[PDB]
Amino acid sequence: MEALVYTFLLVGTLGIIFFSIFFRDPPRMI
Amino acid sequence: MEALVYTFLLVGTLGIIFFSIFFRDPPRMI
Amino acid sequence: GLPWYRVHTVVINDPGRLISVHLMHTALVSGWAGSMALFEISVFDPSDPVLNPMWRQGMFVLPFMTRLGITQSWGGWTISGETATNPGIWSYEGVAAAHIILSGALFLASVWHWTYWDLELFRDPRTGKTALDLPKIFGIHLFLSGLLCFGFGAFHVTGVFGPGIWVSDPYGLTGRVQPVAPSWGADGFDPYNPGGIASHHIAAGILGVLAGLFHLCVRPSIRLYFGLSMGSIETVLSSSIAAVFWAAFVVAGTMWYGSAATPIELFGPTRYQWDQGFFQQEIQKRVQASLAEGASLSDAWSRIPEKLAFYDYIGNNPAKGGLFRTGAMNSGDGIAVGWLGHASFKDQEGRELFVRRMPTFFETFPVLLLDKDGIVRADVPFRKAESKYSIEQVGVSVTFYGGELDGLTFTDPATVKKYARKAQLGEIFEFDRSTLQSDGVFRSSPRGWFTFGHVCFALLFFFGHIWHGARTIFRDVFAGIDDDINDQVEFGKYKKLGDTSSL
Amino acid sequence: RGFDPLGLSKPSEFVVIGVDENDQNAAKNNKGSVEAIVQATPDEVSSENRLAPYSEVFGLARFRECELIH
Amino acid sequence: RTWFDDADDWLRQDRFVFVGWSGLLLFPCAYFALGGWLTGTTFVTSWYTHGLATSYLEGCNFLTAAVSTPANSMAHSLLFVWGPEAQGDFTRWCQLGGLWAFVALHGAFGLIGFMLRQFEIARSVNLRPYNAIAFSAPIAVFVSVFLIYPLGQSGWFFAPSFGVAAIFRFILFFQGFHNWTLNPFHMMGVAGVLGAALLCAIHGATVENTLFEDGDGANTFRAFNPTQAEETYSMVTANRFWSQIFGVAFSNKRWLHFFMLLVPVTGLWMSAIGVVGLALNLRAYDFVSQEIRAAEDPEFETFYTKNILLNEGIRAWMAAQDQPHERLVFPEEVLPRGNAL
Amino acid sequence: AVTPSLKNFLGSLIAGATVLGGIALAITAVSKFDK
Amino acid sequence: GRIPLWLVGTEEGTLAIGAISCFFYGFLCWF
Amino acid sequence: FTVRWLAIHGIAVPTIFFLGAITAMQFIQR
Amino acid sequence: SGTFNFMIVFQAEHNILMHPFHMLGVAGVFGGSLFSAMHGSLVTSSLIRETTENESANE
Amino acid sequence: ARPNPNKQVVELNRTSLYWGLLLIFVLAVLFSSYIFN
Amino acid sequence: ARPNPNKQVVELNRTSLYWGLLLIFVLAVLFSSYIFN
Amino acid sequence: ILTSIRYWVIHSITVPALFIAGWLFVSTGLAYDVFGTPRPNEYFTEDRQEAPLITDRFNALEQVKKLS
Amino acid sequence: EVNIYGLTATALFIIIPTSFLLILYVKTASTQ
Amino acid sequence: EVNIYGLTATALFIIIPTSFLLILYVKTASTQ
Amino acid sequence: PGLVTPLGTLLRPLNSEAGKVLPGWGTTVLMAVFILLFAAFLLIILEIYNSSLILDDVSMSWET
Ligand code: CLA
Ligand code: CLA
Ligand SMILES: CCCCCCCCCCCCCCCCCC(=O)OC[C@H](CO[C@@H]1O[C@H](CO)[C@H](O)[C@H](O)[C@H]1O)OC(=O)CCCCCCCCCCCCCCCCC
Ligand SMILES: CCCCCCCCCCCCCCCC(=O)OC[C@H](COP(=O)(O)OC[C@@H](O)CO)OC(=O)CCCCCCCCCCCCCCC
Ligand SMILES: CCCCCCCCCCCCCCCC(=O)OC[C@H](COP(=O)(O)OC[C@@H](O)CO)OC(=O)CCCCCCCCCCCCCCC
Ligand SMILES: CC1=C(/C=C/C(C)=C/C=C/C(C)=C/C=C/C=C(C)/C=C/C=C(C)/C=C/C2=C(C)CCCC2(C)C)C(C)(C)CCC1
Ligand SMILES: CC1=C(/C=C/C(C)=C/C=C/C(C)=C/C=C/C=C(C)/C=C/C=C(C)/C=C/C2=C(C)CCCC2(C)C)C(C)(C)CCC1
Ligand SMILES: [Cl-]
Repeated sequence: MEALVYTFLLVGTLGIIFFSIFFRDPPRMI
Repeated sequence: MEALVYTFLLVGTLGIIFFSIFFRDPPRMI
Repeated sequence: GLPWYRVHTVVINDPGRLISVHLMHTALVSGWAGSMALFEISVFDPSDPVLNPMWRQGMFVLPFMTRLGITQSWGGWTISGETATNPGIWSYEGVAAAHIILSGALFLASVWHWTYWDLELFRDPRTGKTALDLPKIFGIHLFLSGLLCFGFGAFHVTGVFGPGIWVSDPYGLTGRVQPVAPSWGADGFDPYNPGGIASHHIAAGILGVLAGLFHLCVRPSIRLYFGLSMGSIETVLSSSIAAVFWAAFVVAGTMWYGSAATPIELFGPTRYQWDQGFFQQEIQKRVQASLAEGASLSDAWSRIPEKLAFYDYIGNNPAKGGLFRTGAMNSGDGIAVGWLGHASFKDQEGRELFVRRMPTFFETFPVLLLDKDGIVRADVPFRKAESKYSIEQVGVSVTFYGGELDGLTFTDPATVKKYARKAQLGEIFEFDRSTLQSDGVFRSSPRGWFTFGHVCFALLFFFGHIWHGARTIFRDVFAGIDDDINDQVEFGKYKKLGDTSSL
Repeated sequence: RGFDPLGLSKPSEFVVIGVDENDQNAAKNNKGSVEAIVQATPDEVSSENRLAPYSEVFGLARFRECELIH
Repeated sequence: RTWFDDADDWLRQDRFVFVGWSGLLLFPCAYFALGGWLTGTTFVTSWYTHGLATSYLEGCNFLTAAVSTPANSMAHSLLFVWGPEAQGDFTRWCQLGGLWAFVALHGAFGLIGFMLRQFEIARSVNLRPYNAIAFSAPIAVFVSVFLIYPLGQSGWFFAPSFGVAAIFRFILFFQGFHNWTLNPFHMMGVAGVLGAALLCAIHGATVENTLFEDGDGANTFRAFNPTQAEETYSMVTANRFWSQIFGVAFSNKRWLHFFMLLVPVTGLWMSAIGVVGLALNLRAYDFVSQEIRAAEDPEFETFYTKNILLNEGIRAWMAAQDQPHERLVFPEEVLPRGNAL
Repeated sequence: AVTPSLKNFLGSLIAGATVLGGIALAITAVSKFDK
Repeated sequence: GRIPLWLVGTEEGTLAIGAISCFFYGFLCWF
Repeated sequence: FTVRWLAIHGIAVPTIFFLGAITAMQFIQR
Repeated sequence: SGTFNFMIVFQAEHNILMHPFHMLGVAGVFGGSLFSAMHGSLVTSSLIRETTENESANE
Repeated sequence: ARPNPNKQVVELNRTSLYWGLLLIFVLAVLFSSYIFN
Repeated sequence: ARPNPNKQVVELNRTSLYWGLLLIFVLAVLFSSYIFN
Repeated sequence: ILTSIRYWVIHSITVPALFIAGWLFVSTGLAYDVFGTPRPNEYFTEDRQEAPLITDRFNALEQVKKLS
Repeated sequence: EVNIYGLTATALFIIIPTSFLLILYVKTASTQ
Repeated sequence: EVNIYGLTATALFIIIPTSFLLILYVKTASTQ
Repeated sequence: PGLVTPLGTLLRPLNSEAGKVLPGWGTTVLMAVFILLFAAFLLIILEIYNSSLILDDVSMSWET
């Protein structure tokens, strides 16, 4: 029961890592 | 336990009634 | 400024992003499949498949893997009870993990099209607009569906290269997974013949391949083209929702009425067997056949399997459930521990006073005692004042035959009324109302909940089909009438409603 | 030998109907176009595209090859 | 030009009635449902299936006449005139209750033909098809109570008969066997029906009451041009009225009539879903908590635990003459007596 | 090997075709009469 | 001229009231 | 003929038959 | 849950369904639902176009 | 065209806010007793 | 002045969105074992 | 709706013909045998003092004539 | 006995569409 | 015994500040 | 002037035939014949499954 909560939290942290890496705002110039 | 959930739901319905009556958008003219 | 209920209308005319959201939907469905498979493995108990089957536990997606032949896990246990040595790649956990890998792969496939949606396939090469050739797309998809249908029917069903499907004893004792011989005569339409399911897809995929190549080659008429608005896309959605809810009533009806697709050893019984009196008639015939040989009662009744006597019980009838009685039949009234045996109720003379079985509608049916003919000779009175036919006044004893409490006899009315109220239900089983903390009221089955979901969603897709069938045809007047509706709304002057053939 | 009860090798043209107004930014979208184009006089010239080279099926320049290979 | 052109010239020629491409369905497939209902109520008994003499020929009235359902032994057959239960013998087919299966399964296509005729005139006269999607809800109701409910429940016998005093038996059938009362889907249904009946009276007593001034006499019905570019009721005044009495009040008469469209069909669809759930015997019968508490503590006695103990009194009394194919005769001691009420 | 059920069945597939043919003939008898 | 529609409707109303009165009379003591 | 001719007759033609039947039922001398 | 225990016992003692006033009221509520849905259909089916097909039809 | 020519804006006014919140709480008040059972 | 002369606008960019969501899930991952105990 | 005088031969003569046909269709008792409904002494036979009970399905055409 | 899962289902069915409607309302009333 | 209160606390601590940040992000990215 | 892939070069004749639809009736009458045969097929299997059409090789005994 709580193992699913643990796994959901770890997978959600990894998903936010994924979206932060790839779907960021482009750092744009002048 | 569940009596507090019942009371919270009834009071929240009454609160949405209150905000719907008094904090509506003004029905404006032409 | 769009309303909230039409925010997906920005991808009516963006087909790469349409493919992206098709992929994301497919990934979410596969993710549910893998997660529900893993959760159901983690909840599932393989401890005794004789008295604790899959359908008592509320198990849902595992009797589909077991239906199509996945009969082994990585723990070494199997379904029928013994252990098998080699699990191979394809066990239950392997199927679940494969669906999780599909979910991730289709996620990463879904990202690419909406990142790069503006290629040159989705461009009409003649004149330079963004269209798509719907009859040829339909020919491709129908050809693919025919190929997969034919391959599934030829190889995986009949055991040519696949392992086969669950084909069971009709009396529900000795079912197993088997390669199926496809029958081509008139018995292929009897739905209790798995050879019909085998010979189905062989013809179905071939005819689908033929029709798919037909639509790849030929092109439709302008008459049907404007009559169905085949240049539009949403006519395909309106037709597809129609086909889907036509399929839904079929898969609900076969699930509810029972077929070769839904075995009783994977879904429990059906409700019609109860009021037809199926298992009771079979048990009494197989008892009288042994008693006519010369055998006695205590060794005649003690030859009936518990997996036969367990379906003679109203708690496994899936029509005694409840909408908000959540959970499973174990949490309903316990776990099947013991079978006490058949009970007989004898008066002061020796007549076997029968007990009237409970019908389906009646929640609290009162306890009567029939004779051999149908005349009531005793009862359990609701009112205790002027009772004439009470068991305390008559003196009905009970004798057991077979089961755990074999060779026993009771005369005390406080126990006779208890076993009368329990033998009203069917056969007598001793349960465990302590471990899973049951409440003693009955639940429903995965045969029931599937039927409920697939008739409710069928009835909702009916309305969705009516809405899209209206909104496909009425595209020009989608957001209001024009300013110049003519004087053709008169009664009798214009002798035709708007059409200009002969006024 | 002059064998067409069906006429599957006929030189018949194909009425071309344009795409409808599928731009839902504005009101009053419309439908297809009836007798619009000059109906695209069919040709059986073999192209270079590895998927569907002949660009039409109903023609002698496919059916001769299909009959010979079969 | 060809075929399917003069057949479109006619069937769309205008006359007093309007037959159309689906009027060709609607007028033949219906009107026999009406004739069969009238025939069964007037001439045709129900003595053999139920055990009830329910015809005009047998002394019944307009209230107590009903085309009756077949017996339970006719489990789920379609009950054709010809075939394995009647063999074309028309008298025996009428005796076996085949008229109900005629009228119901024949007017189920009448509803389809009527909604397609309603859908076809809305294409002929170029209007938006919102009149079509509203009539889907009584089609959902008709299917849910006359079609899906008898299929999954062992008989066409367990279906509401086409009558007036038989619909009442069906209502007490649900009240005493299923407890259809406690279904939240039925709460949705009564909310939709009764709120639509509210809002009809509200709109009717508002629009012609905040009416403008065009005529001379007090008869305000004579002061309406049907070809008019003005209004006929002061929207600003009715908005200020219902804003100062009730609080929230409408300001958009597009949304008003769309809300009048949206309420009762939402009620009837959300009742049809519950009738499906009742057809599968997933009834909203007794709970867990108050029952396990009331078995322990005797003096509890809520209206809930009185309704259950009353519905048992319904189900033990009415069944022995409602369904004789069970073949049960209760002794009087078995019945819930109440100690000499 | 035709059962009496199939015997009385095939007359219905006859009869429905006769009804639809009567519909089509009722169309042709007045439609091309008027036009 | 003709027989007027009000005089038609009066006679239709009387021929309806007579049939309904016979319906009540057969309702009271007949079956 | 006429569709109006048919809609006039074909509904009200069995009506007098049924009304005579109901009046004969009511004058059954039981 | 008390409303229905009023209604059922009222049917027991007074037989409300076999009463012609009550059938007139049933006709009242069902006709009211019919007329509300019918008028809200026949008015919404004739709205003069003033907006586009992307935004709300209520503007 | 590499930027999307169909980026469009959702719009939800205060009347619809009150309708949605009232719908969710009325659904909760109705079904909560049957969920808790 | 009856309309407010200090109506001002909140602003929260995508970088801060990712920081806030990562903070909430890392706090959850840390404290969840001690909460469930 | 007011255009009718038409004291017509086909119209005004055939209506009492249908009326007397519907009268005799009941008063001769033919309708009882046409639609099979029983007559006020034909409910209870001497061998069966109860409502009838249709038992089996496929032999109903042989069973109802026994129940008559 | 009260449900293990019932209060979680109640709280989720409260909070999720509420937040869904609040996002759209604040996005709408931001511009106007 | 597992904290049935604790799972509700976990779900609430997930969903509430998540929705709080999503409202502000969608309001921000609506304008630009 | 969009984006070019080798699949963009391959699958283009599949997305080429935009609008080449036949004048006249075409295969419409044959389509109607197949639709009537499919309706008769569904009527066959429906009456078999209801057992309003009893056959010889069809058991319907919940037994095989
Ligand atoms: C195969 C299924 C299917 C598909 C692909 C579509 C597709 C579409 N519908 Mg649609 N619809 C369907 C079924 C389907 N519908 C059904 C069954 C109904 C009847 C209830 C409707 C009723 C309907 C209406 C009334 C309208 C559409 C509209 C639309 C279009 C835009 C959708 C949009 O932005 O709404 C966005 C909607 C939401 C964001 C709300 C989602 C919230 C839901 C209710 C809760 C979540 C559901 C949950 C996940 C469980 C679902 C899983 C599974 C059981 C299905 C789009 C083409 C609109 C249209 O015509 O364009 C103008 C429109 O107005 N649909
Ligand atoms: C458009 C009108 C219409 C429609 C849709 C129906 C529909 C129906 N009727 Mg019905 N009926 C009608 C008019 C109609 N009726 C009329 C006018 C009468 C008065 C005579 C009746 C009298 C009647 C009775 C007495 C009974 C029905 C029954 C039925 C039901 C089952 C019928 C069945 O199994 O046949 C299936 C028929 C088909 C599948 C059609 C055959 C199509 C196949 C594919 C053959 C192809 C066409 C064929 C070749 C003919 C074409 C001619 C050719 C030369 C071109 C069905 C719902 C039965 C019922 O109520 O059930 C309880 C029943 O007992 N009908
Ligand atoms: C008007 C026309 C009328 C036509 C009427 C006849 C129609 C037939 C048309 C031809 C149909 C051919 C298929 C026949 C298969 C029979 C199936 C069957 O009997 O199952 C049964 C058979 C027998 O198989 C065995 O039967 C046993 C029976 O007890 C057991 O069940 C075994 O388990 C089972 O394996 O299954 C097969 O093995 C079929 C395998 C043969 C498949 C051949 C592969 C075809 C490859 C095509 C390659 C195309 C290349 C071109 C494409 C290039 C790509 C760009
Ligand atoms: C006429 C051809 C029709 C093919 C239809 C294929 C439809 C799609 C099927 C995909 C799912 C396969 C089902 C699982 C299949 C599966 O589970 O296999 C299982 C097996 C691998 O698992 P294992 O060897 O471990 O088997 C488990 C046991 O050994 C352990 O107990 O795979 C194989 O050995 C051969 C598989 C061949 C599969 C061929 C498909 C790939 C090539 C397809 C190319 C077709 C192009 C056709 C163009 C005309
Ligand atoms: C003087 C005291 C007497 C009145 C006090 C009570 C006032 C009741 C106020 C109702 C508030 C509902 C607000 C609806 C949300 C709202 O604000 O609607 C606002 C809406 C405004 O219409 P608009 O023209 O502004 O809409 C323009 C378009 O853009 C969108 O519609 O007004 C209505 O449509 C009236 C419908 C009232 C329907 C009321 C039915 C509610 C039933 C009760 C539900 C709660 C159950 C209570 C049990 C605990
Ligand atoms: C990326 C990637 C990965 C990962 C993956 C994953 C992990 C995913 C996820 C998965 C998942 C984990 C998913 C989930 C799913 C689920 C879902 C999607 C659900 C749904 C549900 C629903 C829809 C429901 C609704 C409702 C309610 C709420 C209840 C009752 C019933 C109803 C219907 C009403 C891998 C490893 C491969 C590697 C590579 C990369
Ligand atoms: C059965 C059958 C059939 C059918 C037939 C038909 C077609 C019939 C029709 C029938 C009809 C056609 C009927 C009708 C009825 C109705 C009536 C009989 C009426 C009555 C009425 C009255 C009596 C009056 C009332 C009222 C009004 C409204 C007015 C004022 C006054 C009052 C209120 C009283 C067939 C062979 C196909 C098949 C088989 C089965
Ligand atoms: Cl009470």
